[PDB]
Amino acid sequence: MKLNISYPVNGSQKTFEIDDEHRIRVFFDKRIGQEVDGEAVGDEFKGYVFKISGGNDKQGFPMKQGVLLPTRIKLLLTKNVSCYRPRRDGERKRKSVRGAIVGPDLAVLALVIVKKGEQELEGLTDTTVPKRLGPKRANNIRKFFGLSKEDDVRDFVIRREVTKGEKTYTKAPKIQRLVTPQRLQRKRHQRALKVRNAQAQREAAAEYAQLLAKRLSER
Amino acid sequence: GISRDSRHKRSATGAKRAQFRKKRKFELGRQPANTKIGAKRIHSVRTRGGNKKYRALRIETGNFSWASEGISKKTRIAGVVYHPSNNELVRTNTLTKAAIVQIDATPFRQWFEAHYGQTLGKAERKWAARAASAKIESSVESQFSAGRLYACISSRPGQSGRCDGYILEGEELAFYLRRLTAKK
Amino acid sequence: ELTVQSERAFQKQPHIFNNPKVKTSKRTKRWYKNAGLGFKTPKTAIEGSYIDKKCPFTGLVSIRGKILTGTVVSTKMHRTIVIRRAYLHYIPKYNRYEKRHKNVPVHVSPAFRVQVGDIVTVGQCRPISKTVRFNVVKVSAA
Amino acid sequence: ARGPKKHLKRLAAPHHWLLDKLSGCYAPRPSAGPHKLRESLPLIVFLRNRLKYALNGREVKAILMQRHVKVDGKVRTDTTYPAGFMDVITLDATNENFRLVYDVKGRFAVHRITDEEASYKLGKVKKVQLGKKGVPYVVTHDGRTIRYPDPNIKVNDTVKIDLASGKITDFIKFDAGKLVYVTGGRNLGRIGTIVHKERHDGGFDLVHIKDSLDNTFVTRLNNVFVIGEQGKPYISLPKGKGIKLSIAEERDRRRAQQ
RNA sequence: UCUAAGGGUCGACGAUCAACUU
RNA sequence: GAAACUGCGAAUGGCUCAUUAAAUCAGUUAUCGUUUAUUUGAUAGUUCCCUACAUGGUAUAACUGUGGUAAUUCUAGAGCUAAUACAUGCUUAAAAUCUCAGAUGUAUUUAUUAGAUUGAUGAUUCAUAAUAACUUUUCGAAUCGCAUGGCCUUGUGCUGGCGAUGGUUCAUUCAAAUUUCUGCCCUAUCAACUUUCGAUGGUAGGAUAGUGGCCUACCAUGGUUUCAACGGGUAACGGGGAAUAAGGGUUCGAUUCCGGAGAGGGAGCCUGAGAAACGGCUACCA
Ligand SMILES: [Mg+2]
Ligand SMILES: [Mg+2]
Ligand SMILES: [Mg+2]
Ligand SMILES: [Mg+2]
Ligand SMILES: [Mg+2]
Ligand SMILES: [Mg+2]
Ligand SMILES: [Mg+2]
Ligand SMILES: [Mg+2]
Ligand SMILES: [Mg+2]
Ligand SMILES: [Mg+2]
Ligand SMILES: [Mg+2]
Ligand SMILES: [Mg+2]
Ligand SMILES: [Mg+2]
Repeated sequence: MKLNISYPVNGSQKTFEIDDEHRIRVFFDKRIGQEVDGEAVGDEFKGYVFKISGGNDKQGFPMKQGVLLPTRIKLLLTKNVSCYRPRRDGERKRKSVRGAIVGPDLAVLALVIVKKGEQELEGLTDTTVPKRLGPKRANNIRKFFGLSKEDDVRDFVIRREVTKGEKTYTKAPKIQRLVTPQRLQRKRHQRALKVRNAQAQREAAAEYAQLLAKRLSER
Repeated sequence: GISRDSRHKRSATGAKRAQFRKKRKFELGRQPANTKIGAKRIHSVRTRGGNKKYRALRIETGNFSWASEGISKKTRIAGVVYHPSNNELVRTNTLTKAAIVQIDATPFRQWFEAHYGQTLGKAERKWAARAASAKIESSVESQFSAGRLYACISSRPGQSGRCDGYILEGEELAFYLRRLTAKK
Repeated sequence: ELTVQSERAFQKQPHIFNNPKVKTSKRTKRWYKNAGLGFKTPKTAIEGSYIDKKCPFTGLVSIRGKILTGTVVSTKMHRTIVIRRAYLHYIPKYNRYEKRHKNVPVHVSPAFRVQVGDIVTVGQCRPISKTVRFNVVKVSAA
Repeated sequence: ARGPKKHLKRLAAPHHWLLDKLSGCYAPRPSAGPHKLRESLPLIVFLRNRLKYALNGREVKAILMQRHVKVDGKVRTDTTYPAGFMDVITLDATNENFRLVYDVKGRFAVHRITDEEASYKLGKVKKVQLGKKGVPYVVTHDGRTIRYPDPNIKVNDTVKIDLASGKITDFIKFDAGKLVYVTGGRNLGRIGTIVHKERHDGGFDLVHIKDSLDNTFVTRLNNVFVIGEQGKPYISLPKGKGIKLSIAEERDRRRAQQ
């Protein structure tokens, strides 16, 4: 009986091995999203409210987000669902998934910390991970670092130094949707091609109408 | 699924045909729409060649044309009063091409008033230009006093998602009025 | 056709509108066409009151395939006959022929009047029934 | 059979490619393009079998990917581009221009032409149709649509196509007494003058052609291509000018080289 | 809860009347 | 430049001949009875009810870390991250007529009109245009590369190349699906068959990409047949062809090409332009 507990705030997670039934009956019959607290589960966690979202049973089947059963059943799974990755465009497979309501069958639960009650866990706030990637889009960097539209956002893009061969040439990410004279020239080229084509069609039609009104003059 | 093939459907001599060529997707049929009235619900069907059909279920409004003054107002379908193929469609008010329905007639009366100004059913001299020759008929206006105009569906709701049609007029209207005063 | 309006639906040619506003002469505007290939549109088709959406002159079908000739052997269907098409089939081993025939179901417009006998000319049209792919175009009541 | 075939087995290719039998199992399947599958001639075939410039298909694509070959003014880097009748194959490395025309045996003859007449090409007007917005257009034998055509250009006429602006400079009208190439049938590759056109409403149009030597052969209108008037072809004719000598006089011409 | 078909009398239809069987 | 997302392909090929006897197939037709990715050619000044010097995550992958199962090309939980993925959304006057300032591109649906004697066809209710409206919104590039040029209010100026990819419609091509006519071996110890339960036709509808009893409702009583229907057999896939052959024929053709069908037996279906796909899925049987 294991507990994969994750702290999304600032990034963290770790696993516990709760080997007593009395201190884990607080999860039985809870399906998804309940205020199961630290004081209710074990002495160590206290004031920690666990968002109980997912888990795996013995024989390794994951949980299904909304099946609402205490056993495992077979579903025809599709593209945009959990527990299945389609190996081919349009593929669907009948896979046995485990229900949403927790019980003893679960070999491991998956909990999300949503409230901090008392003394921090040693893998909860002290040790934290950075965000692996900074924003890539121009407006994403603007929305991140607060700078407004007219701020010339190509300067403080988060970088990374590679201590590999004593040269450490920083790999700054390319930014997309950036307002650039190349894109402005592409826009101008398209919006000028359109009017050029329209004028060409108009003059071709005019001269053909001239030909018609000339060859109609014969009577 | 449903197949439109003729490999079943025994030959004209009456012989039962042997089977080959397990059902092909290019011969498939599908389920009828059985378009009802009210609270528009249209489902997109993916058809051959990547095209799309629109299965109308529960259609509420249709575009109906008078065809004598050429207006084609958008109006509400009240119900089905006659269907030449199945009385069950009349019973169930199933919207379908060639169904004889009743329409609101209010946009048509409003257009008649804004056009002729001649008190149909109860920029100055345009009514004068559209002169006294405005008498429509003795059966298309008597329905305006009840606010229900007999119309015939012309689109295919199960195919195009729309329930457009035209107002009954002349000998068509006389035919359907005879049918209605018989079966009603 | 003996009270042409004998169906549950109103029988009419599509998009052929008799405007009750305009005071035209006939009041029953009737569409017809020239079928092509030198088949004269009959006056029964021109002036009748039948509808026959499968008529080659007043209907929505075209004659665009094979032109065949045959002998009418049945007129027991509604607007459909069966023509017999006799021919001789060559058997090379005997350097001789054998009589063969093929019945062909054909749609006959009310423009024509056809009885048993009555060698007819028929033109291919789109499939208009399970077995019918031909429309009578010349009655030639021999 | 579940979709379009992408292979062309040898012995299923069009015979006029003169393809070797025991070379491989497959022939170059003409990609979709201007002319047809059967009436076409892939660039690989014309580069590796009609000129021997390349030795393999690999070398054909090597020649093609550096923009050497050019079909009707454009690059056409497609290894199996379906070039066909009246097409201009110009190569600037080894600067020379060919016009794909039919010899009298019915194959695509190698016909060098000069730039001053490779500038343009000919096209048989497949159809005259009004397009959207009421704009008339012509469709030619090579699949070209040309808007605002001359109101006197009808079906079966021929139009001279600029091939740089793609417009109609002149048009020859199908009538008794004009020079016509035969582009199909038994007489594929013959040249002659229209004598008479049999109508056959519903059926197929027939045309009687009289070559220079007064031989008179009939053929379907589908595969006759007006190329000008007698003695003034709007294009340059290949080495044989479509005379169709019989086997006896062909052997005689051959033995005249001793 | 309906639908259809199967009648009488009177003057291609109209008016009136009537009972059940499917 | 691994991985991954996206795109395209995987419906070709290759195998086999089990089914299959008017079925396949062959030659010959038709689509004025339809779909068609791609290729090729042409084609789109009309979009708005406080971003366009460029909109959002409402989004996610790969990746980072925590795992379950003995096992699968199984995946959960948490943190990022883009687009030619997804979803939105403007800039183009001028010209331009109708309605009583607004509408007028295209796409969908309906009705009406012209389409003559002002284009085409043997032939159309054709192409096409117009009118009045209609749409669980379609399209009308918020994309990418290599060069950077010219003029200049010398600035974040105005312009301007060659392309790639994408996109509406039309035509073209590769195709597909139906389709005309005629032609299949033995058997009557198979002579009547089909028709409630669609058999043949009519009307209407539904369904289809489209025609069509393809299906449904109502109606008619038809349709095939000694010129062999229907049934039975085939150790029958059809043909190009092969063996033998004075001539005529007899026999063969699972098999190098074309067409068909199938992937143990059936059935159903996702994706996609295209599969009723099986080196795709779903179920049952073995
Ligand atoms: Mg294959
Ligand atoms: Mg039209
Ligand atoms: Mg029908
Ligand atoms: Mg055999
Ligand atoms: Mg067998
Ligand atoms: Mg064989
Ligand atoms: Mg065998
Ligand atoms: Mg094969
Ligand atoms: Mg298959
Ligand atoms: Mg096996
Ligand atoms: Mg299968
Ligand atoms: Mg296998
Ligand atoms: Mg396969």
